[PDB]
Amino acid sequence: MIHFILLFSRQGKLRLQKWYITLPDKERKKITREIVQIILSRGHRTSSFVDWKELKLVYKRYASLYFCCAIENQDNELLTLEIVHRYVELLDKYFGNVCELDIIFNFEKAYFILDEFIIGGEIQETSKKIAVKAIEDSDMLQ
Amino acid sequence: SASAVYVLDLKGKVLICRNYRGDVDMSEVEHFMPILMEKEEEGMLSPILAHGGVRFMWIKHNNLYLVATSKKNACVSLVFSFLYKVVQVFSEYFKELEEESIRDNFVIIYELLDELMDFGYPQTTDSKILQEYITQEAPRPPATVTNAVSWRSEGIKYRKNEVFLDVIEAVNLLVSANGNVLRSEIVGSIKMRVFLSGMPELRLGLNDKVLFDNTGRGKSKSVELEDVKFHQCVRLSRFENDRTISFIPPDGEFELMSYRLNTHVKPLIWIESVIEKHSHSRIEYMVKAKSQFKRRSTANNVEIHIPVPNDADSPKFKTTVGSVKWVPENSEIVWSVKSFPGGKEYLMRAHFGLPSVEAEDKEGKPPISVKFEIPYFTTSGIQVRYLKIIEKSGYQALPWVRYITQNGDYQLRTQ
Amino acid sequence: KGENTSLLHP
Amino acid sequence: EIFELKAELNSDKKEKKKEAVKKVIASMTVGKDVSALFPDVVNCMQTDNLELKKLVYLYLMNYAKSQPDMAIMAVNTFVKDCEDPNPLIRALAVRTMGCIRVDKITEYLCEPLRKCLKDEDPYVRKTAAVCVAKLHDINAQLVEDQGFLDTLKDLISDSNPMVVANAVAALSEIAESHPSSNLLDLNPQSINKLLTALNECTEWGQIFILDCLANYMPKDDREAQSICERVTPRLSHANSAVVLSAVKVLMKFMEMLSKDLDYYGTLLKKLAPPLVTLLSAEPELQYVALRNINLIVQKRPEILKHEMKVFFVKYNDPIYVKLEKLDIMIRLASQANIAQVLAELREYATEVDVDFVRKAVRAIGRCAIKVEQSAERCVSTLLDLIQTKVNYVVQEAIVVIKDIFRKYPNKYESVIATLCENLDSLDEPEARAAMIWIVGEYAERIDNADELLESFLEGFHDKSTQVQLQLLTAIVKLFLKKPTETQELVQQVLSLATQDSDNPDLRDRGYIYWRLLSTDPVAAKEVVLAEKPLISEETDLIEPTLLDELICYIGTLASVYHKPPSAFVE
Amino acid sequence: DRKGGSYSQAAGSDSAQS
Amino acid sequence: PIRLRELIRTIRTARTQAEEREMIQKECAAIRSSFREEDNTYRCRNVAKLLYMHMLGYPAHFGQLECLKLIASQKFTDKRIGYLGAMLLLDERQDVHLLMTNCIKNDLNHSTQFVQGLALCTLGCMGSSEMCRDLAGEVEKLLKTSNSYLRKKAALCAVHVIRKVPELMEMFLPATKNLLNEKNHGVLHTSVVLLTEMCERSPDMLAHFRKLVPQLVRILKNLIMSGYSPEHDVSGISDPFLQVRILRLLRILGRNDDDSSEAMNDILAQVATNTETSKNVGNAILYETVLTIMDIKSESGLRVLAINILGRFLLNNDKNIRYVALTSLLKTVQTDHNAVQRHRSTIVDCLKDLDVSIKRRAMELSFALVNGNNIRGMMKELLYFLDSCEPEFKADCASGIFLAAEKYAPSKRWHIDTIMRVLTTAGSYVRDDAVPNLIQLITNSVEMHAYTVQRLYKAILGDYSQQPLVQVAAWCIGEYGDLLVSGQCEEEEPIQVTEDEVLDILESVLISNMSTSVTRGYALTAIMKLSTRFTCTVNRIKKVVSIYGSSIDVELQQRAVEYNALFKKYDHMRSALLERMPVME
Repeated sequence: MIHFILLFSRQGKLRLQKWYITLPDKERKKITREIVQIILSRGHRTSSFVDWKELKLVYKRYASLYFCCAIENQDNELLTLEIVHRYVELLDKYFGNVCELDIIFNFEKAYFILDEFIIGGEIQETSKKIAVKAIEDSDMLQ
Repeated sequence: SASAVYVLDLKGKVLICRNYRGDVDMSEVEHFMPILMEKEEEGMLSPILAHGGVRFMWIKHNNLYLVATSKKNACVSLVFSFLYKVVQVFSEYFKELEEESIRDNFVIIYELLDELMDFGYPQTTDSKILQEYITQEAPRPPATVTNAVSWRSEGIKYRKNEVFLDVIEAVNLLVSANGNVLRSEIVGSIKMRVFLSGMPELRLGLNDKVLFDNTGRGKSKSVELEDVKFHQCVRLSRFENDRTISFIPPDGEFELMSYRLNTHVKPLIWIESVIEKHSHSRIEYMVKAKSQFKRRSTANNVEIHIPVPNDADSPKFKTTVGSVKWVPENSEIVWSVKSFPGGKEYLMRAHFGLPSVEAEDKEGKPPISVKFEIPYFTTSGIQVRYLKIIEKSGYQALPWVRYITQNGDYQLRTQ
Repeated sequence: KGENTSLLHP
Repeated sequence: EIFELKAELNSDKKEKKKEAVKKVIASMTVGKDVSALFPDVVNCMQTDNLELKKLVYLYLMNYAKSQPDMAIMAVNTFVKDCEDPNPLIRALAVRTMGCIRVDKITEYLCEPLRKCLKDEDPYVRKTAAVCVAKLHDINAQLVEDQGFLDTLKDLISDSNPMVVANAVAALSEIAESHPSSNLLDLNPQSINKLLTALNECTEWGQIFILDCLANYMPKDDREAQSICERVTPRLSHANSAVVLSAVKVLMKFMEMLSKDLDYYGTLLKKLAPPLVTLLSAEPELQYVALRNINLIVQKRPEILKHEMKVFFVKYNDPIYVKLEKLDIMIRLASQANIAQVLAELREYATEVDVDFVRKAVRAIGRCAIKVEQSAERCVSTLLDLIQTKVNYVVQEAIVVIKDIFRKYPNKYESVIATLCENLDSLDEPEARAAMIWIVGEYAERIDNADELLESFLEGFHDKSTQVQLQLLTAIVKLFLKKPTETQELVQQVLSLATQDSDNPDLRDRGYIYWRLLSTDPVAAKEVVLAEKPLISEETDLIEPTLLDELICYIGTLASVYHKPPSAFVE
Repeated sequence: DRKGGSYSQAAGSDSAQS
Repeated sequence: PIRLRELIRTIRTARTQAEEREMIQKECAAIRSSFREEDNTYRCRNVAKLLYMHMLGYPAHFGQLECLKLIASQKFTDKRIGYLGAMLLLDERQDVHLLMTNCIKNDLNHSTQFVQGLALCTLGCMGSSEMCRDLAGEVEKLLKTSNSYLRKKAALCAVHVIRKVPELMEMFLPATKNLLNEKNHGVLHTSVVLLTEMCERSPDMLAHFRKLVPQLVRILKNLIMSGYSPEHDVSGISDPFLQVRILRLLRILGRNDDDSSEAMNDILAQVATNTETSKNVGNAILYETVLTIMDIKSESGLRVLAINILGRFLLNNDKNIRYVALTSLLKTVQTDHNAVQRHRSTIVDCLKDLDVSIKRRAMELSFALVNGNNIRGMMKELLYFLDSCEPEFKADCASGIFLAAEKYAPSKRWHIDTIMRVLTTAGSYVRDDAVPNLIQLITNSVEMHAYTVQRLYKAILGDYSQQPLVQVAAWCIGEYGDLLVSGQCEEEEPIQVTEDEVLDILESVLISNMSTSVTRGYALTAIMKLSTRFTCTVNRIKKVVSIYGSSIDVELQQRAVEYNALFKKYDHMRSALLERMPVME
């Protein structure tokens, strides 16, 4: 299960955040700042995997904005990367040429998609079209 | 002993750099930003940084920090004075201090930086004098810099000889939450805008307590200034000998003298405020302002800042005179009064809501600050006696001066 | 800018 | 881009040359490595317009160390420009020659420097004085061979007070790096001549003129009296550094003045208003002023004895100034202003800065320790702060109470009952250990000392080494004082710290305590529960040798950091 | 007129002190 | 009611941090004013603005009751906004989620599939220790339904409840029975995840869940055979998440049984060679299969295939592939330890790699691969790595070296020399906690004391700023002063120890400013013990103890006072309690 997911920009600004662990607000902010500093203080050949606080912090950003995750040391590492790629593809398909500008303005849609896709740090739908159809049906309800 | 004077920005980019000694590599500026971020995030941030054996002592400007790298045991006071002089020169030359002029006025900025300091030792700091040798829109340097008088360019001619003075008062009061005033200091400010023909030698004369005692008139209203700081034009020896304030006024507005003495009188405004803040239910602001100043004086633009709750919403104000508005940006009640006659009494009754959920952390009690500014009122009682304007050619001067009384560090501690 | 670029460019 | 810029710079049109120079300057300032085009701009150097000459000189100075080989094509241009009729052009050429960090270029610049040393133009003289110092810093041997020391010495005794100040500053900089051999010191006549031009020096020249006197050591009171009389007018300067320099000079000269004469009293009386004025400087200079006051406070504390109201920290004061304000108040704290200090500390304890709160607590504790007349007031303030129910404030109050009890525990038995139930659940090692030590040493006014130690014995084997040692000491003291209610407690502590305790120091202490208990419990009362001597408080006053040396280094980095100049320079 | 107090003319010296 | 896009543009228009804070406060003032009026029309915009401000770093404590009120509302947009606010700004420690239980129960029986799904997702994301107690009955009701879109949500809610309440797993056993035949991939994945969570929580359901191993094997075989599918097929791999879940379940099942391992042996063998690892999904599947094979009692051929796959992946230039291979090798350290020695060169080379994670994995593999025969050979490599290690890896390397020396040290003399070298080179990197372990190890060894004492004396005179090394040297001096100096009662020939340098060193350490109050205490204890251990320098440490009895430290002052009292009143009884402490494991 993913302990937390944080979408942070290259400049350090965070565009998305979803933590599955009940932590204090000050503690959560400190953890986010430390993760941003570590990711921002990492090269392009770091393997996209960091063992921070006994958590497999996987960083894989496909654009200026980077992506982060917190997976416990009990599952495979490539699974997190595959899940991140699938989520990015689903968001791009739902939005259509998703860029950084649409992420800030359309944060609610991204949060709804993440909730409908991953719940409690675990996956909810393995397919990529069923989740999109469900999201579209929920949005069309008004 | 600065090694390289550089101008940074809010994003860490160095707007402009000017090495003076070259003993420090230009790449050390990159570590200044992470060091400043670490110091600020840990509470150890200071204007004087230190990148190993190189010290980065600089101040924060309006938009960028003027950081000057140094490696040896250079005088920090000298570096601060040079930075202040550079800021003043930039303000005099450029009406705004922002990144818009740094990237647009580099042609004159580089020349000014090169001419001002050589080898880490500044030589010229007068904006008026420097404007005759470095321009953004070059002849030989003026003889004023070479001559002793480097603050009054010779040959200045005007149709009229009018000098405008400004006796600005700064009423600073530090009143504790118990109702007693701890720090009550009034700092005089004699700012004059001299506009005459030639190079007159002004002979300032006031009713100083020391001067009256020396002359034998130590029985009338005499100003007892604990600290008197004359400008560069004022001769220190003349003042030290027999309290003779003789100096050549500059061309323009400048600070000639700045008196600073303690005040033992009652506050001009007495503020009686109460906080009937219910436990997450409501709040009451029984603020009453009593003017202890003379009735003949009116405090123009009275602004008594009352710090209200940060999370307070839906507030109601029941005042008597003056418009009261709550600014969410500042999180306080702005008791704005246009005209406040002396001896007036304004009563206010605030009432605002509070959320049921308590705040996560304490916010503190900011002090209540009043912004009273009553012109034509000299609290210290110091009055200008004479101004000896002497010129070799010979002319009849028409000096002018005005007394302005305002509130300086007049903060009131909250309960 | 660098923000208007697509996350994956597909 | 690069080719187009090179073509524009290699053109015969001045309108394109100026634009190319501006673009090159902007690219270098914009962060573009334009050092590859240094040879191209070398040809377009001898220009009549001063606007392009300055930019070319700046580019060469910024591109001198990068391409020293390509800089060999500028010596002739510099020599030609060193004779221009315009003083500005000559000054710019002299400044550019000294700014070029080229080993093979400074050798040929000796002749232009010698020619411009005796320049009639004061700007030319100042430029030559600066260039001589720059060359000496770059190459001391070359400067010594050129014989510029004699010319620099004669500069101070000439006209042009700005040029004289510049020459004095250059000589001081050269002697600063010199090994003190062949110093440029002057007799009283030179000091009088410098003082004569001191009143005509500029704002920057005043510092240079006053720095020379910082090295001269007066030998007679008459000379010291004259120096003090001449430096007295410097206290009325609008410049903050000038006032600080004058104060430092007066402090240095006071080492030879006689306190019997009235000159010392007049100097002391005329210095407090200067300190008050300097305390109202900019926030950046506030830290420097506080450091200077702290350095001078430990030497002559009788000057600012009555300056206490101005030491109060303002609401908008910076953190670096707020922290120094507490230290200044503690240094100037006395029984006369004890109530004011306590009131200020009470107001400073209601803020939200954890570091500020800790600093205020430490200052209050130091003031209480220094002055025993306000011990009761400090104890009451600490009790009120503890009752304030603040975790950090509670830890600070516990630490302050523990520190006070070790120093003045004779009349500290009236607060043990209040501290008996003061939310002992705090896990701060600095507060829990202090509370345990207070309970062990003050286990007489608390009837439930054994019960309180029971809660702290649950995790004694894994709490901490210092905490475990303090708990063991408290248990031993309780057993020695009252062994009826702590007979089994002592045995349990010995078993837990001797069998289940793997700490070497802790294990040794437990074994020693067990041996003492099993050898002579009666002797343990006179051995363990003995009357310790008076605790020697850590004096905050600096050593007299460092204070005398720190007196000469005033306004520099060695004074702000409170460290010797050789312990911080690299 | 002018806010902050109208400007007033200043004397030349202490005529009562010679 | 300002729009979300307008608020985002206004926030982006702020440049300075103070200006951004002022704009945020200005917006929050209007938001609070609208909330205090009980606004219900533009409540969604206010909720979105508050959520954006909270995400941007502004407090949102006052906006807690509004989210609860909007949760029990009827508008779909308002309900979604309330659910988002509860998921973001609501947590177990908030203490305001207790009232949300009634709203969740009311929305749990809602006919709409979106409101109920949103409520279930919110409950799963913000499950509390008490909310699941009053919501367990409703969760089980939805788990037995035939709604494919709700089956996954019910499984996730049950898994979250089991994680929060491990004692509630008994109510889920009869609900998940006969649920492995779901056609939908999401339902099957949720069922597999729930079964794995139940197996990992308690072992009582392992026997009940071990009977379905043939069904899981058949499902995995069918998924592998059906390699083409429009949905769940990414990069040529069909249902990578389902395959990963199946591999994890197979690894977690039958790890200590032969029937379970034998049943899934054919599937593991087929997947170990019939999988394409060109893409990242294939590499992840291969790594999961290798981990499952290593964690289960598989056949020798499966182990050989896993070893070959790990060796092939170790040479991959991809940083992620190298990290996965290092993690697999570290996991398969105890199991197949003999076959792991073939990658010693790769492990050594990985320490010099430019990847922090790769370097850490290589160091961990080297530490875990240290045996009783390669310890001497690997000691030089470990020392070289520690000497040229990163600042954050020096302490970890020293700790690993100390652990390896204490575990499989070839000899006491070699182990002692290695520990001394680590202490001398570690400096400020050795943790203070290792000091008690080193002291215990020194006390246990009673055969090598003269050489160790001489080495400690030599290494302590040169430097004293190392707190752990200084403490170790002080403890060694206090324990073996009688052996460090032999026959030093009076003046003798010039030797390394003269009975006076040790006292001067101890006094300097006690009075040195580089003391943390722990090394000073050890030095004081050593000085006190040297009164009986050493008799040549007598009546000299008593003056220092008396002078040191007025120290600022309360504990140090008490120790000095006790030492002075013992020296001045119990001179004959001083040696009666200076016996050597017992040595234990």
